[PDB]
Amino acid sequence: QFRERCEELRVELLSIHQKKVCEERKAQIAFNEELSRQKLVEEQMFSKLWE
Amino acid sequence: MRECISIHVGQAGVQIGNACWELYCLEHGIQPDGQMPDDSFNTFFSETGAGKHVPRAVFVDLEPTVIDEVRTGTYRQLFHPEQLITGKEDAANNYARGHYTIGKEIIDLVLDRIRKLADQCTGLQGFLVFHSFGGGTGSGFTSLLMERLSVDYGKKSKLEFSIYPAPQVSTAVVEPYNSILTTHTTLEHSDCAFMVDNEAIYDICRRNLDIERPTYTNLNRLIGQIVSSITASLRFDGALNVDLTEFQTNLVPYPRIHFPLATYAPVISAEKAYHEQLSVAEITNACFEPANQMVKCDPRHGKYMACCLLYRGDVVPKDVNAAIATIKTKRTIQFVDWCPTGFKVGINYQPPTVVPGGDLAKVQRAVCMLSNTTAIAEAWARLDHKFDLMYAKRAFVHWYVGEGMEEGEFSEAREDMAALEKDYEEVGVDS
Amino acid sequence: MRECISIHVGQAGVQIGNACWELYCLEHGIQPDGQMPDSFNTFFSETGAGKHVPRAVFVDLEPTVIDEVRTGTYRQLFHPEQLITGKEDAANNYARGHYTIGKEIIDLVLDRIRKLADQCTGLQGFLVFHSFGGGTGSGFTSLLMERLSVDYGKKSKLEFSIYPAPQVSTAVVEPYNSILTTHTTLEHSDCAFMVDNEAIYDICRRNLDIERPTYTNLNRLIGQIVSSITASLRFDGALNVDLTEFQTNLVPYPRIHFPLATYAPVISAEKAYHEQLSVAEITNACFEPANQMVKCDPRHGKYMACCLLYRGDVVPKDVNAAIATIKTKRTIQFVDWCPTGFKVGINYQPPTVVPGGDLAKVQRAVCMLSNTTAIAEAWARLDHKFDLMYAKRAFVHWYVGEGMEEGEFSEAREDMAALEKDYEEVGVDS
Amino acid sequence: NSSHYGEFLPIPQFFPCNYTPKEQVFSSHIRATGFYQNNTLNTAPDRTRTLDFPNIQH
Amino acid sequence: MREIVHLQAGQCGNQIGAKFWEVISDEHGIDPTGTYHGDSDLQLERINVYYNEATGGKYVPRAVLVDLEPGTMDSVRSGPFGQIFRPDNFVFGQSGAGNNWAKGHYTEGAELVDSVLDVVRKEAESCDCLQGFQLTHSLGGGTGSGMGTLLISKIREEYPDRIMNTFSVVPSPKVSDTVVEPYNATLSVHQLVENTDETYCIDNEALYDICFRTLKLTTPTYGDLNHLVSATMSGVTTCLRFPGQLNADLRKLAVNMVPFPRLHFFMPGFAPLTSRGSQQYRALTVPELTQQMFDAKNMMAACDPRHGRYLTVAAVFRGRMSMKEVDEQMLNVQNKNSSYFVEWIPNNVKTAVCDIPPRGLKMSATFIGNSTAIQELFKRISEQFTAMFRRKAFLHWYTGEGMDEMEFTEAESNMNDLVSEYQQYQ
Amino acid sequence: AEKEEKRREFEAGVAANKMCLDKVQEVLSTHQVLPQNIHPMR
Ligand SMILES: Nc1nc2c(ncn2[C@@H]2O[C@H](COP(=O)(O)OP(=O)(O)OP(=O)(O)O)[C@@H](O)[C@H]2O)c(=O)[nH]1
Ligand SMILES: Nc1nc2c(ncn2[C@@H]2O[C@H](COP(=O)(O)OP(=O)(O)OP(=O)(O)O)[C@@H](O)[C@H]2O)c(=O)[nH]1
Ligand SMILES: Nc1nc2c(ncn2[C@@H]2O[C@H](COP(=O)(O)OP(=O)(O)O)[C@@H](O)[C@H]2O)c(=O)[nH]1
Ligand SMILES: [Mg+2]
Ligand SMILES: [Mg+2]
Repeated sequence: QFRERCEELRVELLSIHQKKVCEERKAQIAFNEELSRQKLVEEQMFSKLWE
Repeated sequence: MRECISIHVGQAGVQIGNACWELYCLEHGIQPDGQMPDDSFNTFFSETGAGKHVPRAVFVDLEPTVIDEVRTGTYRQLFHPEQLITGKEDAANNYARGHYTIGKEIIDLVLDRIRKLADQCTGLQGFLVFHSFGGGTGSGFTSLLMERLSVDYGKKSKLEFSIYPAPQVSTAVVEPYNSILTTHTTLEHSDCAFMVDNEAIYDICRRNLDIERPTYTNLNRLIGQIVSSITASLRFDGALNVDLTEFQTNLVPYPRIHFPLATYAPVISAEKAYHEQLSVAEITNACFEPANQMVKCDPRHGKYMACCLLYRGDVVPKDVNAAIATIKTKRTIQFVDWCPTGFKVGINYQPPTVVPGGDLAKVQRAVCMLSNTTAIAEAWARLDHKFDLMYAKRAFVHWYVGEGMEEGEFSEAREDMAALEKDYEEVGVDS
Repeated sequence: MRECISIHVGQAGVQIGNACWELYCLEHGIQPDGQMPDSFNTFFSETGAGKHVPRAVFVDLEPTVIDEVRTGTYRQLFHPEQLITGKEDAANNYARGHYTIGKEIIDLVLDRIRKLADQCTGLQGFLVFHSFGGGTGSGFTSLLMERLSVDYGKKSKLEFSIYPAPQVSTAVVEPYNSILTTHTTLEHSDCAFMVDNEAIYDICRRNLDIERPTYTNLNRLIGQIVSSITASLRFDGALNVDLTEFQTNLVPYPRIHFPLATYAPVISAEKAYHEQLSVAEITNACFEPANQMVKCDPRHGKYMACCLLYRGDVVPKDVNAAIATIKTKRTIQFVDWCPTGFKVGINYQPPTVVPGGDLAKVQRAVCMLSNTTAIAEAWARLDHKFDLMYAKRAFVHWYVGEGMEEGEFSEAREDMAALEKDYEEVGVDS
Repeated sequence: NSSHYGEFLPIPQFFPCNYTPKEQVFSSHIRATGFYQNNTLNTAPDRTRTLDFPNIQH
Repeated sequence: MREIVHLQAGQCGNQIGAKFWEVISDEHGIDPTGTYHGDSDLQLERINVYYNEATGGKYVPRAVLVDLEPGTMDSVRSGPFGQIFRPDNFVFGQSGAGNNWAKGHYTEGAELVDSVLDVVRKEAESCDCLQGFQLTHSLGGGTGSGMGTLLISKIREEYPDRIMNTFSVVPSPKVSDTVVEPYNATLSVHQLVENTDETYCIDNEALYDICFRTLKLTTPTYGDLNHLVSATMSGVTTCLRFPGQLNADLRKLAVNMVPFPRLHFFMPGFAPLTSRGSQQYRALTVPELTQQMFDAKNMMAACDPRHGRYLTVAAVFRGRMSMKEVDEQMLNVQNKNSSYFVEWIPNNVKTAVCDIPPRGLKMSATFIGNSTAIQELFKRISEQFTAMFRRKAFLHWYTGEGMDEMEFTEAESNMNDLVSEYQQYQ
Repeated sequence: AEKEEKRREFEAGVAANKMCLDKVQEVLSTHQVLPQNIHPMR
């Protein structure tokens, strides 16, 4: 009940979620980069088949 | 306790449903096998003795090439094999074939499976039927589907998600014929029918999500977040919660007007969430932007009746009520005079999840919208003239006449649509 | 609490946008990636990650200028949705940027500045930078003024303008660009400023000991002027001045809103070694036509109003000492109808010099904005040039074809004819 | 194209920090077993609103 | 010797009562396990006002909680003090009203109230001399406002010679947290004017104003607002369970506050509330309590007393405090302010002093003041109900559930009666 | 005796404020989250 009664606690648990979300979206950026590399090697593949 | 049945009809129904069910397992910690690696799953899943969950979905279709990749995919073993209902030959873009000839062969099989999921439930909250107005199975077979549930099930909620044909981009020719005949059945045999257009989602996915080359993967990922917003008040606690029965009564002013408009916000990329601050007041201004609407109708021409709002994440009641005050002061946004208390507020706690391989970002706080404008008169008047243009010389009518229905159903459905447009003129006019 | 949204238009506007925002970074110590290692709140915005996005919107009609910003050192600091670029430019034409092409992107920016203004719980005033020479800086900037007046009523709109030069002009249809915008910026402009390139060329060759400058060494000099105007909005002083204050004590009539920009001292690091820099020695240098920043001489005219922006190790003791000596001299005149013509603003923080610029370690500085009757010297020269070209149908066929009728040239010339009579009856004694 | 809905196996990155369940086991028990029912006879003590059983003498 | 049975109606009733049972069990030194941990013998002298005995030296509250969604109910017990209730007291339906007053008054609530009145008669029988009941609800929803009026009429006809307290949260005009919000309020005040002994008017708009202006809370969620509401419920009925030099229990104010039987709508406000920064800069005296008790900042309703005439006034104090200075400051504000008080009722203010203060605090003060300015809450709600009902909006979700079309005209004419009956007292 | 009791009460209030701030710091330093509050994949 002390956590529910306090408010600076609520400020801190509001901030730590954003601090988590920063790392989550950074790893999402890395995932998107590796998907882009996969698409690139697919394009090189089909160029070789055309040749 | 709160329970709901999903009925995905047609190829548009199955492909939307696969996007919905991949995200629901992520929200509730379900492996593709169906077992866990806390009764939140009870709203969509049925619990067996072996610690397995089975979704309360019925995938019904008239062609096998849409449903077999469900039967042999990654999620081949979550679904019960008899939920996936397959017809023998498709309606082939015919409202008549799905209603009169082909749909009458498997409709008896569907209603038994609809019966076998509602007797398990201790109490039913609603239904969800997902359909498109383009094809025949999503229009014709869905038409007599409602009339069997309306007689059999008295006043149970049957929510609808519709893919209304885009105003200029369409894939078929008899597609305007399907939309006129299906509004006769969704008027008198539906509780609430949502409206989303395809062409709006392509424009949003290009400009906002920074995707030059979209596919139905990215479109159905956006649609599944809207139902996940609605169902989050069923499944997770909130400061104040809105049920399906709740906004069903508080959105529609008249029984003939049950076609809301959806809008999701924010719709931003993962490289730009690094940049923009995402707050409560910022996201609710993006709900009223005519650019970011999910229907190709401009609400600046029309006047708002009411707005249903659903906020999810790290949101407090003061920032919502402060930002509502900002919107009402401006002159560019109008409301009807006989509804001053226009808004309705929904607040939840659990933030939205991110799918693997998706295209959104990790969002701390988002917002949905289920608004009702008088701008949907323009989306019907252009479809009224297109259907009148084809039917004047009687093109493509011999296919529908020779399959079970006579000539005059178009003439009575046009007058119903012509009368339905005049309801919007009389309700919207200030007195 | 105070906030200031910047707007920059034109190829000059982007190049003056970057140099102004470069010293804005070193003044508050923000890294190029957007993070520190409450003064900045008037220019930067807040995010939960502690990232600071500038409150500016670059607008342009060519891709060759914005794309260098997009791949520069500050590629991650500027928001990608804030740098609005066109597809086809007006190409030195006021009419193309006003009637045909500029109407395409007037809708996007007016939505874009709404999103920053909705973030503004309190807005002091917009800043706009433009160049009269180019079509983007003259055509679309004219509708940038007109729609902004209706959209936001009495918010402050200050402009830094780039008037065409008297002798060395980059373009030939530049006089037609100058005339048709002054009529727009009469009734749709709060306050203005003028800087001519030779008046900056004459400083850097003579005072900064740089034999061969570039627009880099120019655009850093206007950055020292823009910093001191918004300095007291950012850092407190003995007595401060806002965007609203020095506007009010400079414009004696609504038709007269054309002061002159001036900065002092401007010296090399080798000439900072020798010369002492007192409060008196920098205020005397703002009066010289050699160190003035317009090719016009106030000695032919009269000062109707003055403003001063002191900066650094300055006290009101030496402020009042120098102002008394200024009023004793006879080579400086004041109008008989403004005896108390001065305003004084004092700031604490010294200006910050960029490493790799041209100035040096400086402790005291001043930026004067004195409104003179010597601007009417400049207009009499250019109205001669517009008359001498329009007398026999020169370069007019370009402007007519876009959709503006021919009569707007005679409207913007006889409006220019009345403004000369407006500025001369101020200069007669009672 | 239909494989794209489930190509990628779950990663603990792609999940929110907060998970607030809705537990209804005791409310389900109270729905299963009804909300009381009166078949008792009226057994109440007789009472007076000023005093209960005074002591009157003389 | 005088007991009150507690009622919490709907969701908004359930969060209010959950915080209310914590603030007085701390006041009585009672843990959520149920036993007694006290340092004064006077605390247990009067605890039977709200409690009942249990085997093992334990005390349980005299509350029953009515609801129409079990998700709201189970959130109460998972919180601070949920294990004190007997599980038989909880009662709830299966299908919600959906913010429909007619559905919660004819269709859904009419089956639950047979089960609720099975438990209300049990709690009312265990007392020896029942002082009355108490109700908490909100007039912006369906469960709290719809069935909450029907449970009033079921027990008022059964128990006529009692007292009946109701806490009504009148819906705020500016937030508009419901579309049918004027429909719910107008049909419910119709049942609060003819069927209720006592009713308070607390507005969620004013609860936002106090937490933003005075308390300076950065993020005041509904937990902190229920600290504001339940601090008034303790201070009003602190005279029933704590002895004082001058006491005034509930029926003493109920007789004195209402001049006429239709006029029992009041506006609370509380006085000692201050911000943590400014608490150390201000002393606590008797004038310090009454200078803030009568400020329009500390009113708990969206009405301004300066626009109207004070009909009758109450003020209930707390702490060890001198009542020359109480009656000195009370005559002073009546003599300076000669327009806002009625001329035909001299010596307007009623006064009580209680020895026991709230814990952690020197002195406290509560306010119950009936003014003419209540009618702006009533008249402006009537205008939005006429805007809806003239073009016949949203009535098909109420007319088709067994309710006629003349019921609204009965309620609107009765609501028009009260806004003019309050006018002729001005 | 009255004025000494007033001084004592002021000191007690100061001590209570210091104790509550210290408990706030402790409950920030140690935060405990239930496994049910943890997402099952997490
Ligand atoms: N928004 C959206 N619309 C879809 C999607 N898939 C199909 N559609 C719509 O479906 C219409 C064509 O129907 P089909 O996709 O063939 O499915 P159907 O409606 O059951 O028609 P049949 O195949 O003949 O049974 C198109 O006009 C689309 O508008 C989708 O993934 N997203
Ligand atoms: N004072 C100053 N003026 C500049 C600078 N750079 C460009 N200009 C002015 O810019 C004018 C030419 O127009 P540009 O800025 O090059 O291009 P623009 O304004 O976008 O116009 P368009 O090319 O037609 O789109 C010249 O007359 C110069 O006076 C600069 O660094 N300092
Ligand atoms: N004072 C107060 N009012 C609340 C709270 N929660 C909701 N409300 C109000 O209650 C109204 C909705 O009532 P509702 O919760 O639906 O009552 P129900 O129908 O009985 O569940 C809204 O207009 C809110 O203003 C709260 O915690 N405190
Ligand atoms: Mg098909
Ligand atoms: Mg250019």
